[PDB]
Amino acid sequence: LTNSSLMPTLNPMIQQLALAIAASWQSLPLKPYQLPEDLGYVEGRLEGEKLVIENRCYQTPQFRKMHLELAKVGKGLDDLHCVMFPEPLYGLPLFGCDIVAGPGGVSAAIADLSPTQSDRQLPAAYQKSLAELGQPEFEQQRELPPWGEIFSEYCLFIRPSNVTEEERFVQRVVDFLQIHCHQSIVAEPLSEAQTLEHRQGQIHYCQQQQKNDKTRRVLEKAFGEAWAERYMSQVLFDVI
Ligand SMILES: C=CC1=C(C)/C(=C/c2[nH]c(/C=C3N=C(/C=C4\NC(=O)C(C)=C4C=C)C(C)=C\3CCC(=O)O)c(CCC(=O)O)c2C)NC1=O
Repeated sequence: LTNSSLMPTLNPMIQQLALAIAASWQSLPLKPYQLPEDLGYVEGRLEGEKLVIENRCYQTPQFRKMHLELAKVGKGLDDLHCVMFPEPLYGLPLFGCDIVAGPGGVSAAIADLSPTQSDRQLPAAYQKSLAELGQPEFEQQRELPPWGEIFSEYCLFIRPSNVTEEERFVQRVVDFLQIHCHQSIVAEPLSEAQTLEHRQGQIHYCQQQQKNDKTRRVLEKAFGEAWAERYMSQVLFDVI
């Protein structure tokens, strides 16, 4: 991320989370993942503010697509988006996070390891490791929208209230990533029927995430409806 144009000007929590995600991935057996049109940086404006986006995307045998996206709208909204999309053959959950900030601080911080099983449960080893982290305390919890039924019982959705909480959230993401990368070492290829189950779960996750009209509006204001639909369905939440 040394080379990032956006990083120097992003919200400090976002910066730390980008660094933590990059550090988690850094020594993995990474290969490039070409986004549509081999997208990297993109900017657009219509009648209002400009939206700037920086994309990074990789893959490994266990992760179909590892997407880290940074964005800024004019000087007023920052976003970090990340999803690690699993290879269904290994049945790992989906790591994701979305962090939205403005000049007044972080408004929204979401992170999860989301299920892909038909029973909507995380694998047993994830349940146990997550539980052992304890229930974090956060003073300003936010209720997920209906489409957020896709998220696990361990999902975080907060407005951080102070620096202590920002740090606690970052540390929880670090802990999620650590559990996830360890479980990916001990995962084995699954049966054809299980693979199919996990693929279904990932498809559903993406279809539900596409219902987030707050994200869609940011994209639309800078690029328009058609661009935004392409971006959400082909770049952010591609349905396998
Ligand atoms: C260009 C990309 C991009 C932008 C611009 C973006 C914006 C964005 N996401 C938001 C919410 C949100 N975002 C999520 C969740 C997620 N969203 C994800 O992309 C992932 C991976 C998760 C979860 C793992 C949820 C649950 C909300 C709240 C939606 C609501 O309040 O209705 C909001 C509202 C913030 C608030 O209410 O304080 C905005 C503006 N998200 C993006 O990804």
